[PDB]
Amino acid sequence: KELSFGARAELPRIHPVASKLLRLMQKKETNLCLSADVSLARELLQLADALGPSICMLKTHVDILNDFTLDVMKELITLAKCHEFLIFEDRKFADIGNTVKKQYEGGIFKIASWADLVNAHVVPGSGVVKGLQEVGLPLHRGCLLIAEMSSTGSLATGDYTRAAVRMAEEHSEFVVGFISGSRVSMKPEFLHLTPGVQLEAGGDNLGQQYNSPQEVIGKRGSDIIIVGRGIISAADRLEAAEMYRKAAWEAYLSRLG
Amino acid sequence: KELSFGARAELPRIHPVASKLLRLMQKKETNLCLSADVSLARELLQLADALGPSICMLKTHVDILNDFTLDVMKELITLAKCHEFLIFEDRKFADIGNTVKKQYEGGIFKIASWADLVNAHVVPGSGVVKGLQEVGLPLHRGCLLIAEMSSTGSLATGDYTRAAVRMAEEHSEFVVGFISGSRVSMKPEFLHLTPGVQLEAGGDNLGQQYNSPQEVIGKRGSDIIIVGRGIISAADRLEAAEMYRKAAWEAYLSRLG
Ligand SMILES: *c1cc(=O)[nH]c(=O)n1[C@@H]1O[C@H](COP(=O)(O)O)[C@@H](O)[C@H]1O
Ligand SMILES: *c1cc(=O)[nH]c(=O)n1[C@@H]1O[C@H](COP(=O)(O)O)[C@@H](O)[C@H]1O
Repeated sequence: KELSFGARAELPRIHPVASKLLRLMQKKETNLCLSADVSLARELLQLADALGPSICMLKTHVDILNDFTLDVMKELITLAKCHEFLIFEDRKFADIGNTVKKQYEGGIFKIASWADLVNAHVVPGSGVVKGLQEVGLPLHRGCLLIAEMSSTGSLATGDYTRAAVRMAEEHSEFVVGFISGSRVSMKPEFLHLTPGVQLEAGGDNLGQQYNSPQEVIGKRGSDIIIVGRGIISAADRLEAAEMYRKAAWEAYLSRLG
Repeated sequence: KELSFGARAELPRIHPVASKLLRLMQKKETNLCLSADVSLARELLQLADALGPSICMLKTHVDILNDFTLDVMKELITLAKCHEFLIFEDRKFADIGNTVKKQYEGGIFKIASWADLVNAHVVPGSGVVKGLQEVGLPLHRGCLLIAEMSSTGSLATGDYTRAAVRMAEEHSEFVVGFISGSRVSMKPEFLHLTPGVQLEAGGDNLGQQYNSPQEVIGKRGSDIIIVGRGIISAADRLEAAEMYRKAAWEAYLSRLG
């Protein structure tokens, strides 16, 4: 039956990145991942600073930052360490192994130098995980596999989802869990991170679908909610982040018994 | 009955980007897309200039360029216009509509500002295309959908592939074709581009698989071969590009009549 985050952090087969994450989740009482979908470095950093105490993780799309530099990432690393959260680059790699290795290590972004976690789609087959790990393992990084998507018409279903779970099991030295809408694996060493979350049900006008923290954490058995616009679009993002943190945490407690 | 590229360029439902490409393929007698997988701007520009005459298209991975600036891309466009090839950014978009829109238009890369073509995975559902098209249509761009992949263990098969074809047909305003290992649609308005191509049998150690141009174009019915390492790793890249051009071109002619 259901183990606490602190207990999972001590599971035998647990990745040190997952263990570090589960520990600060337990310590800070948050299972909220902020999706910091903004185009300005000054806004990203002011969000990370102010909301840092409320979150276990900050999720970035650096390819959307109009003023990206590696110095912005350095300041973000300082905030992650000071407020205690992980940095997750939402790169959604979906290319052959030979290419994703360079996209993760190199270019302008040098994602691997600053991101604790990245994610990958499984559509290319396991070579995508093998390419990323050749870079990630040396650097003690973790990866999430996209077993399910939140958007209308997603093909990440059935046999596809099963393939994701299988691939994660075969590369558990590097893969720490899933992007999914539910619990897709019974193994408690794996983390389940769920995007497509807002307090009000609904969606956007480009196929995003939203479910509540209570539905996702409490009934669907996921671990962490990933929240973008639900927080970002509020006048007071701190208040918003706290609302989401409390909903996700209490749903987690109430799942625990 | 198969139409020539020049005849296809004139089909009533042809996309202007597809038309421009078909015309120059006929005019230059090339159906080779160079995959310019290099890490330096001068290397990209050098290959583009030297091999421009031999190719219909130059496929880029900007996110692997150590010294990207929009100035490099201006220089690239100059070569494209001079030697007459299309620029294809192999970004392989794989996220929700709202995000991809920003990844296509914005950030440091401003992909839509310079890429005649991009491609997208269909796994997120059709919102991925709707988001891209919001930026792509005003800028007169085209998109390819990834219907099949060249790598081992690929999940882009069966109903996934059929979903890709369906999505393309329903967004023909913007979608001009497929990344696939074979012909996936009988509609001659759609282009088929095939990566995983080398003259000799084999693969790499991260799940890539190679098939020959005669196999891919002649027997499987694709239009364009995408070749990276088979050209880039050769001592004489000009002679290597010419060998692939002549192979793909003859295979096309044989299939024709
Ligand atoms: C990625 C995968 C997925 O299945 N669903 C997603 O929404 N995403 C990314 O998560 C963020 C959600 O933001 P919001 O809808 O809460 O604003 C977003 O960054 C998207 O790229
Ligand atoms: C993308 C999709 C796919 O199914 N197969 C692919 O190989 N790619 C991309 O195409 C290029 C292949 O290069 P090479 O193996 O000929 O060197 C590469 O850029 C890869 O990202």
